[PDB]
Amino acid sequence: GIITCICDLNDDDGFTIQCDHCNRWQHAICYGIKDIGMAPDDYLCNSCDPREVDINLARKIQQERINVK
Amino acid sequence: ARTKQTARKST
Ligand code: NA
Ligand SMILES: [Zn+2]
Ligand SMILES: [Zn+2]
Repeated sequence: GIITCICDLNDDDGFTIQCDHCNRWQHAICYGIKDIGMAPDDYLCNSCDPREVDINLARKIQQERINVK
Repeated sequence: ARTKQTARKST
């Protein structure tokens, strides 16, 4: 149950997805996965498989969640 | 993939 995500704000945001390889968890929204339906059969985090992904946007979304708690 | 999702509701 470790969250390791591209936002570097690794607390539970309520919707996480588990990397198939390293078994660490990411925030689905940081990876553009808005709901369960957007999650593919196979899934690897950005550490296990570098991808094009908007890291600044991920940080912005998560930092905003934290800032308005 | 394997997912965890928490739903918060109020009735
Ligand atoms: Na990836
Ligand atoms: Zn994240
Ligand atoms: Zn991984």
